[PDB]
Amino acid sequence: FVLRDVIYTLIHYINQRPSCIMDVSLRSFSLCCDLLSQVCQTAVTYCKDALENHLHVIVGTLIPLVYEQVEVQKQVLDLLKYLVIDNKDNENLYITIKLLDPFPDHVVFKDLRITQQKIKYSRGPFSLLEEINHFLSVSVYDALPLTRLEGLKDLRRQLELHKDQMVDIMRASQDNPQDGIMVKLVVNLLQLSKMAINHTGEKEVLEAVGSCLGEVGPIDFSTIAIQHSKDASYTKALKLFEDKELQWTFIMLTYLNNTLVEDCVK
Amino acid sequence: RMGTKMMGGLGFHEVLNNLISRISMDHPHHTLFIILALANANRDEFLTSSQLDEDRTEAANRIICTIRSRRPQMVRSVEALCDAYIILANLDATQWKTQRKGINIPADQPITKLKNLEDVVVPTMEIKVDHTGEYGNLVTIQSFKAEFRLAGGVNLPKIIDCVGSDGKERRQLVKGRDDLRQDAVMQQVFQMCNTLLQRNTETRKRKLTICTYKVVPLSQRSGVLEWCTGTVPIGEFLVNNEDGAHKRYRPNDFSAFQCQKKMMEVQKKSFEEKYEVFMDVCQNFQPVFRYFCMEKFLDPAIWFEKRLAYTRSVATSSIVGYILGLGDRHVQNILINEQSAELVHIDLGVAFEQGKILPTPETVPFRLTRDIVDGMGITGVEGVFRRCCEKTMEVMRNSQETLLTIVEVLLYDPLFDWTMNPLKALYLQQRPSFNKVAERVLMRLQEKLKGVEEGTVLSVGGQVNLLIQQAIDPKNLSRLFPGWKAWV
Amino acid sequence: LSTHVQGFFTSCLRHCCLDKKSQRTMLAVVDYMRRQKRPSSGTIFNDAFWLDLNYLEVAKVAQSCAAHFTALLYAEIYADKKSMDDQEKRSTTISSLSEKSKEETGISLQDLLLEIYRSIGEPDSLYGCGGGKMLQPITRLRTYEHEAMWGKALVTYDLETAIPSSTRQAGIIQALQNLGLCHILSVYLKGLDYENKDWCPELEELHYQAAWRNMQWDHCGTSYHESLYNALQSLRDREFSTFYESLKYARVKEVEEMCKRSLESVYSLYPTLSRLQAIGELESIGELFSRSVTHRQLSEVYIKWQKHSQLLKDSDFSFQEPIMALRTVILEILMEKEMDNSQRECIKDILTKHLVELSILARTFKNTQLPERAIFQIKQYNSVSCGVSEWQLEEAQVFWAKKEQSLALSILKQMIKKLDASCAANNPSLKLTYTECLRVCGNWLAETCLENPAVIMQTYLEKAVEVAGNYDGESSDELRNGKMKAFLSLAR
Amino acid sequence: EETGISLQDLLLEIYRSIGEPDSLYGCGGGKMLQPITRLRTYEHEAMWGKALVTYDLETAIPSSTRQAGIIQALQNLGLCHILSVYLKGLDYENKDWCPELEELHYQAAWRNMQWDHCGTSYHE
Amino acid sequence: ILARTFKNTQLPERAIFQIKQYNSVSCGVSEWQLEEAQVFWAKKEQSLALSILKQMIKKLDASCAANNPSLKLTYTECLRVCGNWLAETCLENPAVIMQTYLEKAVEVAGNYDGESSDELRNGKMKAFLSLAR
Ligand SMILES: Nc1ncnc2c1ncn2[C@@H]1O[C@H](COP(=O)(O)OP(=O)(O)NP(=O)(O)O)[C@@H](O)[C@H]1O
Ligand SMILES: [Mg+2]
Repeated sequence: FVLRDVIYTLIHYINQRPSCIMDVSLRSFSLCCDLLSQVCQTAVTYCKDALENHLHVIVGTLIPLVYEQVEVQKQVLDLLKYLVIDNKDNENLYITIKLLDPFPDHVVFKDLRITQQKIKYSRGPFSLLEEINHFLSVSVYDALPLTRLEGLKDLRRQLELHKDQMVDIMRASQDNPQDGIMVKLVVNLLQLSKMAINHTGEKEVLEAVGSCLGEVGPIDFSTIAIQHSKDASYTKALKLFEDKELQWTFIMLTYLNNTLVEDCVK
Repeated sequence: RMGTKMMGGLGFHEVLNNLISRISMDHPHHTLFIILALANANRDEFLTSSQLDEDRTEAANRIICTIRSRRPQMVRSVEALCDAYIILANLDATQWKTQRKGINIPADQPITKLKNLEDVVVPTMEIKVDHTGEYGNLVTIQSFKAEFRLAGGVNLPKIIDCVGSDGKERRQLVKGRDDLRQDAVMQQVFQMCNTLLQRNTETRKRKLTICTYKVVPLSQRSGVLEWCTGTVPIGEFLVNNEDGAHKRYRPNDFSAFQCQKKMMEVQKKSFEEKYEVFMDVCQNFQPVFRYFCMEKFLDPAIWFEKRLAYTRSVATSSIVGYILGLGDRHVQNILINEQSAELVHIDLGVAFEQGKILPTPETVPFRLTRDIVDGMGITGVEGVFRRCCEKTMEVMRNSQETLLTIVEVLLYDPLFDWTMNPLKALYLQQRPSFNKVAERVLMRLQEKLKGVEEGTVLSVGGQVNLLIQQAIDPKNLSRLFPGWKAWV
Repeated sequence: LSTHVQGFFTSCLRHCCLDKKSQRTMLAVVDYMRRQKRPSSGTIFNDAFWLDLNYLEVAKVAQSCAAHFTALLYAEIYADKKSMDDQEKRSTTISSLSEKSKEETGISLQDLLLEIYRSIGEPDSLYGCGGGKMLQPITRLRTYEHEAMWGKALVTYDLETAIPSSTRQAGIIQALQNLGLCHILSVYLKGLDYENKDWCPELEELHYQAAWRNMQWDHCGTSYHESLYNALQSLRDREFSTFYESLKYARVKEVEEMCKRSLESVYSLYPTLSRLQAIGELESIGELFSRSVTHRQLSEVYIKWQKHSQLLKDSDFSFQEPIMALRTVILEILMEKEMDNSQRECIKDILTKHLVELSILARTFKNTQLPERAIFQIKQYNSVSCGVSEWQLEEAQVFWAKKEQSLALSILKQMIKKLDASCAANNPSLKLTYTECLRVCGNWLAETCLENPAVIMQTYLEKAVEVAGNYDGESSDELRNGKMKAFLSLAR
Repeated sequence: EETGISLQDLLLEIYRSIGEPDSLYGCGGGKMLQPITRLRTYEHEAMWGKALVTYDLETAIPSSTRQAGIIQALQNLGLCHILSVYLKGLDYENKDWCPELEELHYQAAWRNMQWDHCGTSYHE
Repeated sequence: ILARTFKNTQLPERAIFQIKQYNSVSCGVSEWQLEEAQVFWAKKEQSLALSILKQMIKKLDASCAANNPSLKLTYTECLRVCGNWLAETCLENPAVIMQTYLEKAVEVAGNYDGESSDELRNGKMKAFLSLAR
C-alpha cells in the first residue's frame, strides 16, 4: 500500500505542473523524479513482482517528459533505461515489459524501442490477428488515450498491408460473429475515442482512430448489438459470493479500492 | 448401388466398385463407417434377403478387404468399435427405466475395455475434408465413460460419453431396434440446403441455416448419433407437468393434462364439435413461450439477438421442411438450444408429405402454433419471420433445378424407405407401384419449387402468405392428432 | 417508491425533468431491480414488478435516452402486463393496445415500437409494426427509401407539400442522385438557388456533394462533402498541404460526430466507416499524385482497391456506392490532369475496369441507371475496335438487366461477328471474351426461345467449348474458369 | 454502297411517317444502339423513366430536342414542382430563348396554374 | 381510372392528392377513397390498399345502418373488392372471406331493399358474380 501510494502521489505531482518552469519548480520536479527513481530501484531490488502493476502508468507518465529540458531529460532516460534495459533478464518483469505501449519514433528512444521490440517479437513474427489481439490486450491497463497514440499508428500500418489476412479473419469469425475480433476492435477504438474527448492532445488520437477505422471500412460484421468488453476476473470474483450482502460488500470494496488512486485528498 | 452381376471390362458394377474404392482410400474417415454398415446390415442377430442385399453385402466386404490391405489397423479397430457399439445398443436396460441418475455400464460390454484407438476418429464429430490425402491431428477416440444415461421413449436409447484425444467429452445417443438411415439421408439434404443458403448473399447476411447433427447407422436396426448438448425439447420446457412454463406462468389456466384429455374426448365426434372444443381449450390455454428468452437472457441486447436468431431459425426450418414435406413435427420432435435459442429438428422419418397419408392427416405444412408465434415477440409472424420466409423461398426457387436433382437422387435410393406403410402409420398414431409414387412426389416438389400450389402460379410473397395462413388456421389445427398438441 | 418513481418517469414525458443524467440514473435503478428475485416465489415477469411501474413510460424514456433494446424490452413487458390486467379484469392486437395506451397515458405503443425499430436499424423488423400511419407520407417515403424505390420516392416527394421544405428538398436530391440524373440534379439545384437566397447547412452539404460528384470545379464548421470537394480541388491544383489538412479535419470531424452517439447498434457505425474509408483512399492517392506516376504504382493501388472491395462484398449498396463514386472521380481527375508521358493508357484501362466493376455491383443490387451511366462513361474514353473488349459484353449484360432482350442480343451478335472476323486463334486475351460472348448468347437464345436448339448448340455452345479448348492457350486460371462455365452450359 | 441510300433507314422513316404503331417493330435492326432510336422507342412505349434517364445521360443530342424530351418525360411522370424548378434553372443558365422551349414553358405554366408567368403558339 | 387503364401510376396519385386537397374524411365515406385504394393496388402496394379498404369497411359498418341509399353502393363495392383482393393475395382463409366480405356484400346489396335503380342492379350483379366465382 505504501509503495502504491508513493508512486501514485509522485505521478500526480509530475502530471500537473506549470508550463513555465522556474528555479524552485525545477528543483521540486527534480526531487520528484529522484524520489520516484529511488523508490522504483528499491522496490525492484527487493521485490521482483512489485512493479508488475505500476510499470505501465510510470512509463506512460515518463514518456512525454523527455520532450523537455535536458536536465530532467537525463533523469527520465536514466529511469527508463533502468526500468526497461537493465531488467530485461528479470523473469517477473519480462511479462509486463512485453505488454507496455511502444515508444515514439525518436533518436533518443532508439535503444528503448529496440529493446522493447525484441522483447515483444522474441517468440516470433506476428500475424495480423496476433497484432490485433496484442493491441486489445494492452488496452485494459491505462485509461490515458494519448499514451496509446503510437500504438494506434502501428495498428494502422498492419491493417494497411495485411488486408489479405483480414479475409481469413472474417471467415474464421463467421460461425460466431458475436465475438468477432474486428467488431471488437472497432468498438474498442470508439471507446478510446470517447475517452480522448476533452483531454490534452485529443485531435491526434481522434485522427489516428479515424485512420484505423478507415483501414477497415463498412465490413458486414453479421451482428446487431454492440457488446462491451467486460472483466472476467470481476465476474469470477462475483461468482464466489452467494449472499446478497457479501456481493454488495465486494462491490463497495472494489469501488473504494479503485478510488484510492485518485488525486483528490478528501 | 454396389453389386456383382454386371462386372466386366466396361460393366457398371466394376467401374462403380473402382470409384468407391478410390473415394474410400482417399477419404477413409468419410466412407469406412458407411461401407461397414452396408457390410454389417445383419450383424445384430449375429452378435446375439433378396439378391440385391447379398450382392451389396459381398461388394461391401470386397471394399473392406481392399481398404484393409493398405491400412489394416484402422479397419480392425473400427470393426471392434462398431461391434462394441452394436452390443451396447442390444442391451435391454428395462430395469433402469425409472432411474435418471446414470447407470454404470456393465463390465461385460466390450466398449468399456477398448482404450486409445489412435486410428479411429470420433464417429459423432464432423470431419473436415482436405484435398491433400494426408489426414493429421484428428481427434481420435481415447476412451469411454463408465456411466450411461437413459433417455425417455418407448424403446430406451442410451446416452454415453466418449473421451477423445484432446480429453474433451462428447455425448452420443446409441439406439437400437430402429432405422437411422433415413435420418442420415435427411441430414445430407439439410447440409446441401445449408450450402445453398450460404452462397446467396440475402440469406448469408441473415445467417439463415438449418441445425444439423451427425448420424451414423451401424446396422439395419441400430445406430449412434450426435447428442445435441445444451438443448431441451420445446414440449419439455412448455408443458411439463412439474415445472412447465404453462404451469409456472399461468396457474389458473387449464393444465396440459386437462387439454389433452379434452382433446382426446372429442376425437370420435363431428368436425364442428372438434372445432368448438379446440377453441374452448385455446381460450383457457394461453401461449407462454415468450418467457423463454426473457428468463434466460436478462441483458436486453442479448435478449433481442437471441429472439431474432430464434425467429430466423423458425422461418428457415419452416420453409425448408415445407419444401421437403417434413411431417410429425410434434413438441417432442423439436428441440431448442438453451444458449443460442435456435431450433433443431429431430426424428425426420416422416417426409415428402407422407404424413398426409396418415389416418389423421396432417393439415399443416409446418408447426406454427400459438406458442411458436408467441416466441417471436409482440409483432408475431409479421416482420422478421415473414421476410426471412420470403428470402428462404426465393433461394429455394432460384435453386429448383439442383434441389430437384438432389431429391431425384434420394428418392431412387434402394435403401431409402421413405414411403408410408400401414405399420408405420399405426405406430405413428397409436391410442390406448413405387415408381408411380416417386414420380408423383417429384412432380409435387417441382410444383412447390415453381410456386404452383392449387394450379395457380404464385409469387414468393403470395406462396409464403398461403403457407402461413394454412399453418395458423385454427380449422386445420382442430383436426390434427392430439399427440401433435396443436394447442401448445 | 412506486408512486414517486412513476411520478418521476411521467415528469420526464410531461414536457419537469429535462436532464439526461437523472433519467439514466433512474433507468439504471429500474434495470437493477428488474434482475432481482422477489422474496415471494415467482417468475422473472413477477420480478419485473418490484415497483408498480408503468413500463410504457419507462420504455419511452429509455428510447429518449437512446437505450433502444431496453426500450423494446420494456415495451414488450408493458404490453404483456396490460394484456394480463385486461384478462384479469374481464374475469387485443398492437393497434388496440396502442389506442388504449394513447387514451390512458398519451403514448402510442405502435408509434413507440416503430421509432425503436428504426433506431435499432434492423431492416426486416421495420415490417413488423406497420399498421400505424401506413397512409402517412413520411412513413411511405421512408419505406420507399428503405426499398430503394427511388422513382416512387421522387414522385411522392414532389407531390406532397405539407412536408417541411428542408427534408422534402433533401429527399428530392437524394432520389435524383440515386437515379443518376446528374444534369437534371444540377439544373434543379441552380433553380433552387435562384428561387431562394437563404441557405440552410444541409442544402449546402448536398450542393457540395453534387458539385464533387459531377466534377463541377467552379462551384467554389466545414462539413464532410465540403471537405471532400476542397480536397479534390486542392489535389487538382496540386495544393498538397491544404489537401492533407482538409482530409485530417474531415477525419477528426467524422470521429468526433461518431463519439457523441449512443454506441448501441452496429448499423450506426457503417456510414462513418464508409466515409473514413473514402477519406483514407483519397489520402493514399494523394501521395501517388505528389510524385511521379508509373504503371506499377497504379497497378498496386488498383489491386488494393479490389482487395478492399472484396472485403466489402456483403456490405449494403448505400455504403459501397460513395466509395465507388470517389474512386471514379479520383481516376478521372488523374487522367484529366497533366499527362504528357503517353502513359495515360494505363489509367484509361484502370478506369474502364473500375467502371465495369461498378456496373456489375450496381446490377447485383437491382440498379439499372448507374450501370448505364458507367457504360456511357466507358464509351466516353473508349471506342469500337477490331479487337473487342469486355466492356461491350458488360453493356450487353446491362441491357439484358434492363429487360431489353432484343438490344442485348443484337449487341452480343455483333460482338460475336466482329470476333469471328478478327480473331484467328492468335490473341490469348480475346479468347476469353469470345468464349464468354458465345456462351452468353447461347444461354440468352435458349432462355428467350428465339432460336431452335440445333442452331443454339451448333453455333454458340459447342463453338464456345471449341474456342476455349481447341485453341490450346492453356496455363491460366481465368481460362480454366471460362472452360468450366462453357462445359457447364453445354452440359445443361 | 451502290446508290448511297440505306434501305433500312428509309423503311424506318417511312413507317414513322405512316404512324402505324406495330410496324415500327418490323424494321428495327438498323441503329438499335443509337440513342435517338432508343429514345423514340421509349416514348412510343411510354417508358418515361427510361426516356428521362437516357435524355439526361446522352449529351451528343442537340440541346433543344434534349430539353424538349426531358420536359416531356418530366410532365408525363407528374413531377410538376421538379419541372418548374428545372425550367427556372434552365432560364437562369441561358438568356437566348428558342420558340419550342417558350411553348413548353407556357404549357407548364398553364398546366400548373402559374398565373404570374406572364406569332402566338397554341400553349401561349 | 383512365390513367390506371393506360398503365400510368403517377397521374392517379396526383389526382388523388388533388381530391384530398379539397375533400376530407367523413363518417359517410366517398367513392374517391375506394379509387385511392384501387390506385394503390395498381402500384403493386397490396398491404396499403388492403389497409385502406379495411378502414373504409369498418367506418361504413360503424356509420351506415341501411339508411343511406348512396352509401349502399360504396359499401357493397368495398366489401366485394376487399374479398376479391384477399382471395387473390391468399392472406385470408376462404371461410372468413366468404362470411365477412362476399356474402356480406350480397346481403348489403339485396336485403337493404333500396331497389329501383340501375347502378344498384349493376352492383348486385357484380357481387353475385364474385360470390359465384
Ligand atoms: N439428436 C438429439 N439430440 C438431443 N436430444 C435428442 C436427440 N435425439 C433425441 N433426443 C432426445 O431423446 C428423446 C427421444 O426421442 P427419439 O430419439 O426420437 O425417440 P422417440 O421419442 O421414441 N421417437 P422414435 O424413437 O423415432 O419412435 C427426445 O424426445 C429428445 O429429448
Ligand atoms: Mg420423437
